[PDB]
Amino acid sequence: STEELFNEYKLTRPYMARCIRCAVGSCHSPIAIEAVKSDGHDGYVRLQTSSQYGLDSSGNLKGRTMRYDMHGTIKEIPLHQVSLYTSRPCHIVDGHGYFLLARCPAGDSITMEFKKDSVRHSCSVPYEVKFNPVGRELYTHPPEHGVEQACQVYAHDAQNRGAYVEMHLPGSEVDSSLVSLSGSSVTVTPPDGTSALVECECGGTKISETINKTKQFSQCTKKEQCRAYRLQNDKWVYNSDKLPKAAGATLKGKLHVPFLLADGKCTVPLAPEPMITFGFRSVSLKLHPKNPTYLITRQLADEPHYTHELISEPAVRN
Amino acid sequence: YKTGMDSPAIKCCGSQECTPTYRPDEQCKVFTGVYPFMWGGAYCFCDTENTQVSKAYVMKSDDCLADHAEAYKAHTASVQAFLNITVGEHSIVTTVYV
Amino acid sequence: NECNIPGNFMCSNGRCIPGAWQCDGLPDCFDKSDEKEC
Amino acid sequence: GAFGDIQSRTVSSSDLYANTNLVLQRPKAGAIHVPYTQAPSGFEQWKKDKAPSLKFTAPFGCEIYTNPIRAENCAVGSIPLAFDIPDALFTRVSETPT
Amino acid sequence: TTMCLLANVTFPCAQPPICYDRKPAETLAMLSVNVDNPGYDELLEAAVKC
Ligand SMILES: [Ca+2]
Repeated sequence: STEELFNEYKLTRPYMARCIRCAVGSCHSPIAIEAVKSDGHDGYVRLQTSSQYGLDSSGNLKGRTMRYDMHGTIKEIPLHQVSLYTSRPCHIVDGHGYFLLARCPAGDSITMEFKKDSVRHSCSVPYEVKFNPVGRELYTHPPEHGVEQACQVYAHDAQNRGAYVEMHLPGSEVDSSLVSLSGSSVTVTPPDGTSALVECECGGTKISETINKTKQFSQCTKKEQCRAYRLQNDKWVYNSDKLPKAAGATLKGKLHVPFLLADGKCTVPLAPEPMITFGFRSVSLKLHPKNPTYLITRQLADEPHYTHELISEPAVRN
Repeated sequence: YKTGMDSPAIKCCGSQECTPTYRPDEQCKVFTGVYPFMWGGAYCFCDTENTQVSKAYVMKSDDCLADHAEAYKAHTASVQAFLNITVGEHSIVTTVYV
Repeated sequence: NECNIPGNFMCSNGRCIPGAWQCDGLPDCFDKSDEKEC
Repeated sequence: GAFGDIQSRTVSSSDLYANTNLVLQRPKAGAIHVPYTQAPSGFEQWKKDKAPSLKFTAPFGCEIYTNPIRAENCAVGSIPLAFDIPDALFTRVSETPT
Repeated sequence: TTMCLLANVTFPCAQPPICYDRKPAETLAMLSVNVDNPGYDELLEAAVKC
């Protein structure tokens, strides 16, 4: 029953947003990044991007795809062309809607990039990504063998749960490949099956909504004075701050978010066994930690005198 | 938390206003002297007297259900034991309250 | 059986692939156990 | 910036108190975004500090558990007992060895 | 039970009159006015499929 899950991001389209670090400078990117969440334990993060996943360029379902917005025309590539990295390369697991799930190492940035023919697209964001160990032994890469603590990692399926984001009317995405000059006037050519609207300032205050017609206007000489917007009544976007909004109550629905933080099981390491030397009312502890290990002691009386210590070197505690 | 942000309301050669919603910690401010850009060129034709409204509010995170901390108050406890009593080779195992 | 991570489907060999990869028209588990009963 | 900057009354209360020091900032000249500046998650900062649990620090060697909040096996105090024994259980002398 | 709205026609939320594969923007407008609804997920998964 995956088609019942995917059917709500069919109402939506990918968009372009402002990314601060692109391949050269500051650009408008089709793969812009809204938020990175890293609160699952063993290295799984969940990116909310400005692209869409698990859908094809039409609206139907293709398996491992990124769907993006390239200056209005929606394009697509396979998922194995898209790579992202924090410090080391991350590994993309799955995608659903505006959301992506990756297995990432710890780092102070996220950079997603894909490669078209001779254009390289990138988007680096200053979003901190952390790695959260489980248990009282602080590893950096999850181990090979040990025991199994309970944990909380981002679930890998796109099951509808009780958490939502809010969708809206896309506003007037302005264009300038529409407006062009005649030999003596200004010419607006809206695309087929799409209505534009034109605001100019060459007479007094001029404004028009045009449909499907190469519609010239007299008294406008230079095309710097006319802005040709674009309109799409269908096809929701996210409530982004990198997009402008429409006029009047703005709201069209809400969608569920995939890959929520669920309870699970995680494998944790097991420290080398301490070597215990006994004496008269005293206990010595030889400790050889492989990776840093909390020692926590307490006494079973009315004053516990608890001791809490991160130990990362070979140490003897009496 | 999760700082939610509404899209910027932009009017060309106009002036917006602040309409509140009484969302939690809902800040709103109106900025004048703005010449915004889209991907397909500039957004207004006016140099000045344009207006952009920022609106932000705090809502709680999507993972609030499985990752939250419960603040309680406790007083006047109640002790309860699982005894195993044998009186004259007749044994029971009963939760006694003490 | 059941995987340790909740969103995962368990293949024939015990390999846990994501649950949206079951019955997708693409073979991921050994002997296509993601493509047996669709 | 500390524990409880979000205060939702229950998990599904749909009315949360929030004091997160949110301040809106002026957008960069030529860009459509909503720039803010607020204090970080006090819940995360509580999780970074977190003096250890009562499972490891409790006096008398208690064993704190979760689903009912309870302690176990705290070796403190003493239980008195009252036995109201019927007279039928008292066997006579010569029906036992001596 | 829960009754959803497109007009003054309180239809059952499991039985919508329109679907997205028929109409591009009327379904989105029907979802627009019915956001404050406890049976919005029922209206949602019914309003996709015919
Ligand atoms: Ca498969």
